Amino acid sequence: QRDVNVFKKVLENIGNAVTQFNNDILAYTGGDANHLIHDGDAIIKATENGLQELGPQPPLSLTEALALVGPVQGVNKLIMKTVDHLIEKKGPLVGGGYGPQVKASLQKQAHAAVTLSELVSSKVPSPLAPISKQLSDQVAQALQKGIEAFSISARQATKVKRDISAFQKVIQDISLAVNKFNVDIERYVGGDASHLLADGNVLIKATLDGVQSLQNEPPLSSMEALALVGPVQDLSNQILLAIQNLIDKKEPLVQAGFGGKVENNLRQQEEAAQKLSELVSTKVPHELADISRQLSDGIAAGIKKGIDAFAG
Amino acid sequence: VNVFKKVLENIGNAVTQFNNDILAYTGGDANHLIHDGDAIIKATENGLQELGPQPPLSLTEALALVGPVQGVNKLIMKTVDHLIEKKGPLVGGGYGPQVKASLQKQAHAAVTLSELVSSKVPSPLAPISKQLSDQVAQALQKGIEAFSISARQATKVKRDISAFQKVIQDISLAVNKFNVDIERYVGGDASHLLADGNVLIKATLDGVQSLQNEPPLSSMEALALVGPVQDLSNQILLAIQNLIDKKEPLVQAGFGGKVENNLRQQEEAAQKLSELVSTKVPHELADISRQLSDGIAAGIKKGIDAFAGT
Ligand code: NI
Ligand code: NI
Repeated sequence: QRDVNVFKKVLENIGNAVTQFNNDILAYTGGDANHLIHDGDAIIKATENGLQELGPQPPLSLTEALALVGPVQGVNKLIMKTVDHLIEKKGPLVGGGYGPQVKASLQKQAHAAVTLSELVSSKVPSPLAPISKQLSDQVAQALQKGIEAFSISARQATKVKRDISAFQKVIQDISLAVNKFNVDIERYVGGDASHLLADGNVLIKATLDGVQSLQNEPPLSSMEALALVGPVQDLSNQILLAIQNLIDKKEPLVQAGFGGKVENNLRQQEEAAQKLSELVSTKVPHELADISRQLSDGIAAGIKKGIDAFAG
Repeated sequence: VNVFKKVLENIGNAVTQFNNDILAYTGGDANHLIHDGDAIIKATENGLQELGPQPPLSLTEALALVGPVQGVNKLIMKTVDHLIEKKGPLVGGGYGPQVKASLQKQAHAAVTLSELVSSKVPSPLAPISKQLSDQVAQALQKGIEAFSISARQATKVKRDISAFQKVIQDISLAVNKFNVDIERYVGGDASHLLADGNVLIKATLDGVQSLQNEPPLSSMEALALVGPVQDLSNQILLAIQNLIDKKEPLVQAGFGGKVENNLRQQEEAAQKLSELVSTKVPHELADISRQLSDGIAAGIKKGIDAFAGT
């Protein structure tokens, strides 16, 4: 009947929102993270809009509830996935400056979601309540796991690691192989073509070697995988994040009384950055100057804030 | 006088747009560039239609119209240069004949325009005008003949891009080293953190020192450190294209069978690799990985078809 097909609709909408959020998260390599926040807000709003429309709905039938089991489960899993994705892209957002906002958003979501769950209990019949409660728990707990991880940073240390060194090496080799003959032919006009053939063979061999190499190597995590695809960006993000972390742990380093030591170090770092960024600005092209500035400036400015925080 | 000036301005704008487009183009779909070129050509043509009926300029009028023409020409030259610089990726994509055609068309139109303009200017300023025209046309040719058939501009293999890589990697290591310790630390002695910071600073300094005497980096040369995955792909495609092009005279020399087998082997290798790669990709990147890999495999296939039994 139509009485059931409104809650269902709401659920679907929520799921869609969640999916959108997930997509956004996936997209976000770094930089401006307003969009993600906006998405989160939208999702929250959508969730809220459920409460307003589900409040006056009647008590469901025994057989009606079981049709509604699948939709909920589907939603919950999706939500969990989204949360996981968000967690995965913790660092860059943090670096950008967007950790408090995100934390807030998650909390808000939890608060809304919890409310929704509470509401839904009284609409379902009382013998399905065990399932429903469990489902709710699965959601809320999951949400918390994100929220908790984005808010205290207790055991949150991002494991420094890179067997990205060997993938990179392989890539380099491949490039060399290509450029090795990609000249040879380009040069070639006629006569014996033995050389070209040899080059091709060599390239093939190289490729084979590369394949062999990446046989036992593990998968690549998306934030970790952007190291090799997006090499400089990752570095930038990880610098920013580091800076943010440092800023965060000012209070209890001032408490331990290292503050002066810290400040000097920060200053030194800033100086180094200035030195490097100047040199860099010399080595860039027509086209890529603007972006180069954009990163460097961000870095320098990021440093500055930290310095301000920890000076004296 | 106004109308001609306006036309010139429009042309300049078009050229600028084209240049911008070229700059943007990392590779992939290159339709847009072609479209831009076409538009530019059209614009140029539209000059002829509006400048034909214009009267003969005065002695004093011509000299005001010297500085704008010059500005235009330089811009055009720059655009051409930029286009040339982004030769390889376009070629790889498959867009080399079209581009060549476009350039030729532009030259033809531009030439016509130049011819037209001679008769509107007075005859004692013709020495300058002709020179200006020549500057353009020659420049255009440099890319146009610049752009088809090959065997002259062979991008030299160059990989000082190593040192930069090393530097960046080092920096990353330094950062990720601190950014772990900091994360860990709750309080107490903070010496360690300070030490880490110092180390990082030192590393940075070293990096700076390193890239002191190293040269500039050319845009396409430079997109190898920022988009390594993509540069490799493009260079591969380009290479394949080149190979395809030089089938005729390798069939003429009669290596064709040898070539074909080699191609097949290469294809096989690609297939092998691309499968493995498909295992190591994540949530989000799979799609792109497919997109490149598929392109590569398909690219190979065409070449194979071309050179099989020939
Ligand atoms: Ni996942
Ligand atoms: Ni230039």
